[PDB]
Amino acid sequence: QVRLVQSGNQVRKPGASVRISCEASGYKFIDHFIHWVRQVPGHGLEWLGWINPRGGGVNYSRSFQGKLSMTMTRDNFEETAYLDLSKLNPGDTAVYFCARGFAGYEWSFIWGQGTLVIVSSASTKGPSVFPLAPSSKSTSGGTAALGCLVKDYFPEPVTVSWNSGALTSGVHTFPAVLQSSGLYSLSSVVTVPSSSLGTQTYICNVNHKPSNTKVDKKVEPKSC
Amino acid sequence: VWKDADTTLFCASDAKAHETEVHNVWATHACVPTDPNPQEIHLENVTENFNMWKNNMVEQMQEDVISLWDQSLQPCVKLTGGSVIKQACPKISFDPIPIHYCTPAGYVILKCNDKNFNGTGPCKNVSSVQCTHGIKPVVSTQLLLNGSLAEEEIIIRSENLTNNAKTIIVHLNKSVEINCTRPSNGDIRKAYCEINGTKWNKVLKQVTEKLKEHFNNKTIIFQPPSGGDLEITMHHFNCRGEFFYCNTTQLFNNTCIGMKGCNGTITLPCKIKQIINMWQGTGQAMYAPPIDGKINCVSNITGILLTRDGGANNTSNETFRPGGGNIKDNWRSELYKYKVVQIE
Amino acid sequence: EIVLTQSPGTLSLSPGETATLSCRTSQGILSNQLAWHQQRRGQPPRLLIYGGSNRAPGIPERFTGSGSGTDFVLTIKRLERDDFAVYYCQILEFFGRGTRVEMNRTVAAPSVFIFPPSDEQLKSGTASVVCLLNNFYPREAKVQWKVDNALQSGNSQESVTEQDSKDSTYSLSSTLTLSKADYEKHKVYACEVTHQGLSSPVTKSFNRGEC
Ligand SMILES: *[C@@H]1O[C@H](CO)[C@@H](O)[C@H](O)[C@H]1NC(C)=O
Ligand SMILES: *[C@@H]1O[C@H](CO)[C@@H](O)[C@H](O)[C@H]1NC(C)=O
Ligand SMILES: *[C@@H]1O[C@H](CO)[C@@H](O)[C@H](O)[C@H]1NC(C)=O
Ligand SMILES: *[C@@H]1O[C@H](CO)[C@@H](O)[C@H](O)[C@H]1NC(C)=O
Ligand SMILES: *[C@@H]1O[C@H](CO)[C@@H](O)[C@H](O)[C@H]1NC(C)=O
Ligand SMILES: *[C@@H]1O[C@H](CO)[C@@H](O)[C@H](O)[C@H]1NC(C)=O
Ligand SMILES: *[C@@H]1O[C@H](CO)[C@@H](O)[C@H](O)[C@H]1NC(C)=O
Ligand SMILES: *[C@@H]1O[C@H](CO)[C@@H](O)[C@H](O)[C@H]1NC(C)=O
Ligand SMILES: *[C@@H]1O[C@H](CO)[C@@H](O)[C@H](O)[C@H]1NC(C)=O
Ligand SMILES: *[C@@H]1O[C@H](CO)[C@@H](O)[C@H](O)[C@H]1NC(C)=O
Ligand SMILES: *[C@@H]1O[C@H](CO)[C@@H](O)[C@H](O)[C@H]1NC(C)=O
Repeated sequence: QVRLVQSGNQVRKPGASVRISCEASGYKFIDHFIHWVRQVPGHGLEWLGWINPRGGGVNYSRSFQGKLSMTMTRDNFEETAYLDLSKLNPGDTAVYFCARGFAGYEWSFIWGQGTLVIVSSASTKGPSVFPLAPSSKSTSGGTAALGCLVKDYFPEPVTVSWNSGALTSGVHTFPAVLQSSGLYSLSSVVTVPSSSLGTQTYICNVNHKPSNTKVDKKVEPKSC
Repeated sequence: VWKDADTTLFCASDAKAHETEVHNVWATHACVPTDPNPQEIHLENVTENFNMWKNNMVEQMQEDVISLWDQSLQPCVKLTGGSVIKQACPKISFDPIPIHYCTPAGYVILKCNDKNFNGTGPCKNVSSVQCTHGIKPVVSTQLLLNGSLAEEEIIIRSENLTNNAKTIIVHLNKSVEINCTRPSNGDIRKAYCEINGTKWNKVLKQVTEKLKEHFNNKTIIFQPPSGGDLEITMHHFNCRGEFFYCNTTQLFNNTCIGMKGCNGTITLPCKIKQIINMWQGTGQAMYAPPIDGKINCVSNITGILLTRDGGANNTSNETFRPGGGNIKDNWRSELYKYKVVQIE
Repeated sequence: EIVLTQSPGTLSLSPGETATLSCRTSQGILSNQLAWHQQRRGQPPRLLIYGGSNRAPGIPERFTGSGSGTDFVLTIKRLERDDFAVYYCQILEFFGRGTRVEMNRTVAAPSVFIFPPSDEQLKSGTASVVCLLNNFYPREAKVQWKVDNALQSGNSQESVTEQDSKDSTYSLSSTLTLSKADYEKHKVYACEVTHQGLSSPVTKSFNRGEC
C-alpha cells in the first residue's frame, strides 16, 4: 500500500528554519509527484507545491510566494521528500502534509500523517496547576463538578488524567487556548457524586513532557 | 475498418555497419533498413481522434533510447544506490541518427495532416503510413533540439492547460540556431552558447502571444526554474559525447518582449560536466574530462518545454518556467501526429 | 483559479441518515479532476473518492461520489459515528472550505458550574474565574460574564470540546482572567448562560471571599 510517513512535530522561534521529511513506501518513488499542503489549526487545506522526483523540478504555489520561504527537495535512493521552511514567522504555525496523487489521478491526494510546526517567541515552560474546587453548595444527593486549571505552559501538549487513570467517567479535558502571553492554558473537569466529596480523593495528574514537568494535584472542597 | 490498438513496433534507419558512432551501431543490430519507397495513402472523408498524451508509441520509443544509451555510454564510474562500478571510459562517437517507427502486419499508422493540430482531438485530414518519419532521439531539457517544425502557426501542446502538473510543449514554426562551443582557447569545462537575439526574441514574442490566446489574454511572464537538479535548472544536452549544461536566464528575457540591446547575440554561459544524473531514472555517472581542442555543435531550437506556476493569486499574469516533466515528452513532440491502429 | 463552493457548511444529522454534500465549481470541470477527502478532528485527511466517482480502496460502499459539469456530490448513506467529520472537495490544487457533518440528537440543556480562583493562584498575582457548561446540545451557547453586574467583554476565553462520540453532547469552559488587584475590587462574580434547552438564562454566582 502507498504510504507517506512524515517526521515529528516541531517548535521553532521566529526567524528559524524547519526541515520536514516525507518517507514514501509501497510504490515506485520516481514515477509520482510529491505535494505539500498546509493547514493552519482550525482552517482549511492549502496547497504549497509539488516536486517531481525525476530531476527534482518543482512548482511552488503563487499564493505563498513572498509569504513563505520554502524549498522542496528529494532523495531518490531513500525515497524521501523534504520540505524546508526558512525565516519562519508566527503565521507559519500549521500542520504540514505531504501527499501523492492516487495512481492515474495526480490531484486525488493520498495523505501523509502531518507534521505540526509551532512558530513562537515563547520559551519552554511547565504549567502551574490550580484547583477548580467543588462548590460547597453542591446538591446533597446530586452531582458535583471539580477540576484542575493547567495554566501558563509552552509548548503543547499537556496530558491530564484523574486518579492515575482510575477515574475516567465524566471527565472533560478541554482543548488548550493560547493566551496573549504566548502561553497555553486548559482546564480538565470531572463530574462526580456530591456524596463522594467527603470520602473520595480526587487528584489530577498533569504531564508536560516538553519541560519534563509532572504534577499530582489533589482537588478538595475549600475550607471555610 | 480499424480500431485503436497497441502493438510491438519495429524500427528502421539508415545506419551503417562501418560506423563507430554508437547510434549507428545500435540501429545496425536493432533496426532494419529504411523503406526505399515509402507509401502514404490519404484517406478521403475520414475523421479520426488522436491523443499525443496517451500514445504507446512514445513508451516504446522511450525503451529503445534507454537500451541504446545503456549499450553505448561508457562512464568511468556508474553509481546506483550503494552499487559502484568502475570501468574503462574511452571517448566515444555520439551523434543521434533518425529512427523510423513501423507497424507489423495487421496494423497501420494513422497520421494527422491538419496543419494546426494540437495533439489531441479529431483530425480531419488523415493518411495511413507504414512508418513514421525519421526521429532523432535527442535527449535534452528545456529546449527541444533538431526536431521537426510546426507547419503553420506556433502550436501549444498540453493534455490540459488548466492543470499545472501537465507538461507544455511549445512547437515552433521557425528554427532558431543555438551555437555551442568549448573553445580550444584556462577552464577546460567552460563553454558558451550563442543565439541570434534578433531571431530568438522575435520568436519568443510570438510564443508569448500564442500563450496569451490560451490563457484569456493574461500577461505572460517567464522566470527561471524554481529548483531541481542541474539537468533541470539548465539547458542540458550532449555535444560530441560531452554533457553540456547551459544557463538560460538570458534566453527568457521579459524585457526583450513587447528594448535596447536585445538584437545582439545572446551568449549563454555553459559548463561541461563529468558527473551527471542519469535521465533513465535513478543513477549517477562520471565521465572522463572533455576532449582536447574546439568542441562545437550547432543545433536547431524547434520547441520549448514549459511549466506554469500553480496556485491562486489575483492574476494579471501567468508565469512560465523552462523545462518539462519528462524525457518522454521529447518523443511526444515528434510522435504527436501518429497513432497505431489495428486493421480488421 | 477554480473556485470551489461547498454546501452546506454544517450538516446536523442523526446516525443512520443520509448526508448529501455538494461541491460546486465556478467553471465546468472534468470528473477526473475532483476528489473528496474526509478529516476527523485532530487527524490527517483521508482520500475517499478519486476522479469524481471512484471509491478509494478500503472506503466503505456507503460513500458515493457523483456529479458532472459544475456540480459534484458526495452521498453518505447510513451515517455511522466515525463518519461525523469534515469533508473537503479537491479540484487540481484547489480545496473547498469543507462541510462539517455533525451528529444530531435531542436538545440537552447545559449543567452550569462556576469556580472562583484558588488562593494559591491569587498569591501569584492573577485570578482565573471559570465557568463550566457541561453536556449540552446543540453547540450554540452564550456565556456572559458579569462582575458586580457589569457585563464583561474581552477578558475571557472559551474552549469547547469536540462533539462527544458517546452521547453527542458538547461541553464548554469560559475563563475570565483578572489581575489580583482587579479581582479584589469587586464582590459578585457571575456567569449567565443562554441555551436552547433553557427556558430562561441560568446564572451561577459567588461572592468573593465567601464560602
Ligand atoms: C491533407 O494534407 C496533405 C499533406 O500531407 C495535403 O497534401 C492535402 O492536400 C490535404 N488534403 C486536404 C483535403 O486538405
Ligand atoms: C486541442 O484541440 C482540441 C479540439 O479542438 C481542444 O479540445 C483542446 O482544448 C485543444 N488543446 C489545446 C492545448 O489547445
Ligand atoms: C536546421 O534547420 C534548417 C532550417 O529550419 C534545416 O534546413 C536543417 O536541416 C536543420 N538541421 C538539423 C540538423 O536539423
Ligand atoms: C509562426 O506562427 C505565428 C503565429 O503562431 C505566425 O505569426 C508566424 O508568421 C509563423 N511563422 C512562419 C514562418 O510561418
Ligand atoms: C558558431 O560559433 C563559432 C565559434 O564561436 C563560430 O566560429 C561560428 O562562425 C559560429 N557559427 C556557426 C554557424 O558555426
Ligand atoms: C540575426 O538574425 C536576423 C534575422 O532575424 C538577421 O537579419 C541578422 O543579420 C542576424 N545577425 C547576424 C549577426 O547574422
Ligand atoms: C544563471 O545565471 C543567473 C545570472 O548569472 C544566476 O542568477 C542563476 O543562479 C544561474 N542559474 C543556474 C542554474 O546556475
Ligand atoms: C535582459 O535584457 C536586457 C536588455 O534590455 C539586458 O540589459 C539584461 O541584462 C538582460 N537580463 C538578463 C538576466 O539576461
Ligand atoms: C543537431 O544536429 C547537428 C547537425 O546534424 C549536430 O551537430 C548536433 O550535435 C545536434 N544536436 C544535438 C543536441 O544532438
Ligand atoms: C482542461 O480541463 C478543463 C476543466 O478543468 C476543461 O474545461 C478543458 O476542456 C480541459 N482541456 C482539455 C484539452 O481537455
Ligand atoms: C434530531 O434527533 C431528534 C431525536 O432523535 C429528532 O426528534 C429530531 O427530528 C432530529 N433532528 C434532525 C434535524 O434530524
